Amino acid sequence: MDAGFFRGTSAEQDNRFSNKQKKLLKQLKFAECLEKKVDMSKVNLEVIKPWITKRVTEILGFEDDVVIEFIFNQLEVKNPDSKMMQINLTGFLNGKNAREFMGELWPLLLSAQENIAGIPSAFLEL
Amino acid sequence: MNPLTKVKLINELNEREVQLGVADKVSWHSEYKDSAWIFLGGLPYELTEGDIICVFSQYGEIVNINLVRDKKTGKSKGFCFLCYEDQRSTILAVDNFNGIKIKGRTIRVDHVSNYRAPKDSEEIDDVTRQLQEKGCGART
Amino acid sequence: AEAATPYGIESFDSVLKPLWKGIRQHRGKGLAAFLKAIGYLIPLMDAEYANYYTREVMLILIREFQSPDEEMKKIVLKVVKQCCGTDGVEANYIKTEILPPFFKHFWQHRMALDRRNY
Amino acid sequence: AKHHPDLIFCRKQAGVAIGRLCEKCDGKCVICDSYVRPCTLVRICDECNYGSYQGRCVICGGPGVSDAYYCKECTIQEKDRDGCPKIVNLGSSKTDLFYERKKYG
Amino acid sequence: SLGNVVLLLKSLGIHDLMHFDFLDPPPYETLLLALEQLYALGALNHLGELTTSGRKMAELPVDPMLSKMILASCSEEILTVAAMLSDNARVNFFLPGGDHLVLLNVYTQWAECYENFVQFRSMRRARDVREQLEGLLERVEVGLSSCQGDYIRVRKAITAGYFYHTARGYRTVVFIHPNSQQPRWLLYHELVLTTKEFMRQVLEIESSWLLEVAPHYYKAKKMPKKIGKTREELG
Amino acid sequence: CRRIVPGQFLAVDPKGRAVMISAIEKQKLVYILNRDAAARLTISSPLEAHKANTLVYHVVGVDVGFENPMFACLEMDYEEADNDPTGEAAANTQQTLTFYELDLGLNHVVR
Ligand SMILES: [Zn+2]
Ligand SMILES: [Zn+2]
Ligand SMILES: [Zn+2]
Repeated sequence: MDAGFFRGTSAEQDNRFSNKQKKLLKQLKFAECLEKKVDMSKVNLEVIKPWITKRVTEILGFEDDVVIEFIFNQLEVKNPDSKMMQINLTGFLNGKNAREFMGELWPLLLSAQENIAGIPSAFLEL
Repeated sequence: MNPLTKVKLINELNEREVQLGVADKVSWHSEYKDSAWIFLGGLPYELTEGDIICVFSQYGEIVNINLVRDKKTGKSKGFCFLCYEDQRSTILAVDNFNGIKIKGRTIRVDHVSNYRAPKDSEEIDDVTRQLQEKGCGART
Repeated sequence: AEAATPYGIESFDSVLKPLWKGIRQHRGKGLAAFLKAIGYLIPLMDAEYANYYTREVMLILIREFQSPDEEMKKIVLKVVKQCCGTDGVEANYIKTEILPPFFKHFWQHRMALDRRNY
Repeated sequence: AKHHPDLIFCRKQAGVAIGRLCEKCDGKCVICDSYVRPCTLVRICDECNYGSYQGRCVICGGPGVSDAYYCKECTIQEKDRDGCPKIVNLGSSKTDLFYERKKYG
Repeated sequence: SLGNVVLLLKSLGIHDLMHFDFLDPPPYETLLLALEQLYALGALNHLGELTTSGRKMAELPVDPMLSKMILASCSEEILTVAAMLSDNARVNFFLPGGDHLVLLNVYTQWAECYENFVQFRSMRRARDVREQLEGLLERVEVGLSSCQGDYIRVRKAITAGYFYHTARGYRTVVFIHPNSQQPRWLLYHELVLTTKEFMRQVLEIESSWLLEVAPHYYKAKKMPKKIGKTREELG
Repeated sequence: CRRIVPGQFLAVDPKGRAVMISAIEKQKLVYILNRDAAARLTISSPLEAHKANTLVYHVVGVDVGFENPMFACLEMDYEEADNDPTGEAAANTQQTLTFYELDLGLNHVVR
């Protein structure tokens, strides 16, 4: 047998543990606006990227390209799940920085999809 | 596949032989009985050929040495071929010297079959010509 | 490619070109890994392309039967089996050109001592 | 098994692979572990006969020597419909036995 | 080839090509093939009478299959490619898997040679070659038109005009020249030998597309890999 | 006649390469049908497409030529509606048409 057969149980098989993703979707306090749905085809991404890079870089106190690219990779799907993104960032950032971070990245993407150009308002200004 | 696993694979070849109780007439080394050439690999680059001969002489008398070197710079690639005067010294050296450490680096010593000598078409050096045609050896 | 047998040939179309280029180009320690990968990709692929790739990789394996390098021997036994499954090899070709160096270089006493090689 | 509470079944969607039983497990039911009255043939899910594992024992995992069945009582209760019945974890009992013999021997 | 020779003779009003007087009359089989080559380009009817298409091509000093393909097919860009049809720097204007496309950006950037590894002679003639073909199109009311996509526009022309040259190395319905994986069908300008069969200046083309254009001349499936189990094998 | 066990809706691929059986909600299964060399029908293991909290009104197989088999559906998601005490989310949730593609290369069904 090239590996062992036994590799541990998956979460669909094993009832001894509760679903930690659902449990965190209950008890973390999420930001006010994350329920609005986002379409990423209507959003221009590479203009969004330098702000994220800068935002994560100053929160972290250094630059972590794995956290950067992780955030970018989560935004590649058509409808990005915002609550899972705040959960998945809570480990790296404070969990208070993650809430603020989504609280500014998310209305920015909303402003971007309302535009025709793909560009949010504060970036059209400047 | 890392070189250290090659060093371990030759050693496990020997330990496995001991566990099974194989006789020396049918040992793995008996496939290389015809040749008296052994590959040494993983050497430190600081070692010169006097060092190699100085150490591998514990098991017999070295007839020829081929520490292969870079063509442009001349520095050592790290591997060389040694010919012993006795063929049985190859058995002794592959068993005893495989995986020892010299300057903090483990080396692998394995039997080499049908070793083919370098052609003297190049006139790059003279001492190499002397080594090829005549080679190191005691003179009466 | 081992895990996906026999599916995904269309997913692996993107890497067939650098893999091939490396097998023709590289010599040395890269060749063992690249040759392993191409040997697993051969059963995934359909008969027309399999008959192509098996012939040239058969020519590489004939050259590599000589090689006194342990990873190369572990690789080319497997790849011999994988190219022997396809129908693009001929029985005459195998017993004329694979078979004598195969039984001269692989049926040895040191091959029988390691369990994976055995 | 019914004797080990910490063992866990695969329960994925079973397929066309037939599950088999090693000499030790021959003649017993995969669910309730009985020796009598075999009613239906066991099917295992695709992942569980992947590769080298093709044809091993359903209940323990050893070389399989005959086909596995469900008994009549597990058929009537429709226990044969829950999924792949391959056991996916060794459990405490198997592991303890190994370390105990190895300590001694 | 006798193909264009026929379109020039049948223009002259010669109703018998068998007994016409030449000093050394050509093979009768080469005539029948040439007569058959103008057939499938729709330059003639079934009984050998000229069509509106065949009468038009004779105004072009071209091989009729090529001219026909261009006309049928991108008119400004066919005017570009067909004129041309009569490795580092190569890469920039050379799109992968095609030769007309490579030629396309060749001329297009010419009016936009030494440093690009191109010949000022070949292009200066092609500049005049394209010049004269335009005068011949306008004269007889061949419309000047452009399409949104050139690759789509040019691919169709090659399939039509040159259809007699298509390969499934490859097999004609031959090996590639040193000139240039999903694609299995090709269209090619010219054929040549040195030690082998060589295919020159080629363009990828689906088998299905060719059938739609030339049904008479030409007169992928997703299937599951694994065979499953029958009822007997299951228990 | 269970609520989640398939059997209610049944759709076949118009070329005849797959069949798809689904329950009223959250459970679908595709079977790949084939012919062996003795011209006998062979069946595969089921490929599953499951989507929780989701109602199916009808499922029909789409006539794509010899591409990967498609199946079309009249789905609806009741997940949001059971969490709105005001009852608005029941009112303005809407039915979707979703297309499932059976990727015969990768042996799996993708929504
Ligand atoms: Zn068992
Ligand atoms: Zn039972
Ligand atoms: Zn299973």
